[PDB]
Amino acid sequence: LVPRGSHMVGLIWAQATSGVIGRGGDIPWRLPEDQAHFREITMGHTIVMGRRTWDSLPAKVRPLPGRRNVVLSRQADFMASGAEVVGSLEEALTSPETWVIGGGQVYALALPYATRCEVTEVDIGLPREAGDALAPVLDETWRGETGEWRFSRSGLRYRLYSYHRS
Ligand SMILES: NC(=O)c1ccc[n+]([C@@H]2O[C@H](COP(=O)([O-])OP(=O)(O)OC[C@H]3O[C@@H](n4cnc5c(N)ncnc54)[C@H](OP(=O)(O)O)[C@@H]3O)[C@@H](O)[C@H]2O)c1
Ligand SMILES: CCc1nc(N)nc(N)c1OCCCOc1ccccc1CCC(=O)O
Repeated sequence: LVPRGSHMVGLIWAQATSGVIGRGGDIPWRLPEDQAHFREITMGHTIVMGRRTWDSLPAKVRPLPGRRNVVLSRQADFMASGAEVVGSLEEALTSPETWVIGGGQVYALALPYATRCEVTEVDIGLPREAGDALAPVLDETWRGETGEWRFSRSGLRYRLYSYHRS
């Protein structure tokens, strides 16, 4: 689907229905169903994340296994064992296909370059609070399909969106 001379940038995230994606250095829900989805989309690929998202990764999956982990930071001395640290968005997006995997800051920055968004919406009414990381806002140029609600094993509802643009 992607010619090898191109540079497809895609964003992938999970959000509460309020747009909250992050809080207290973590994701404020647990959803193995979403974890599986995230892996299906990103496995084998270059993935790009902000330094705080690197910090947020559970120790057991830092770096995220089976993927080329790229961490954006302005700290030259940052230690991200098993990953590479780059100081600019430009050096981060050199692969023919890249998945930007968080967090709020990096989604916001990368969106203008992006032509795919893979979104999980969790049916949880978490009000927005000072300091929360939020999902980026998609304008009218985006289009795609909204999947049906499904219950997770725990009875938490979720659904998937698959957006793209030209
Ligand atoms: N629900 C989801 O899908 C999802 C996914 C991922 C993360 N999260 C959550 O989101 C939160 C983190 O998001 P966040 O917005 O706070 O932080 P972030 O985007 O992960 O990372 C921010 C950092 O990235 C670096 N950075 C940003 N722009 C840069 C640029 N142009 N060049 C170089 N470096 C740059 C800076 O690091 P330095 O400060 O080191 O310079 C900055 O502090 C956490 O709560 C996490 O759990 C949620
Ligand atoms: C699974 C959370 C998640 N879900 C979606 N749809 N997009 C993300 N960018 C995302 O965040 C990716 C970074 C945080 O990753 C995790 C956070 C908690 C548990 C497991 C994982 C990823 C597990 C893995 O991919 O090996």
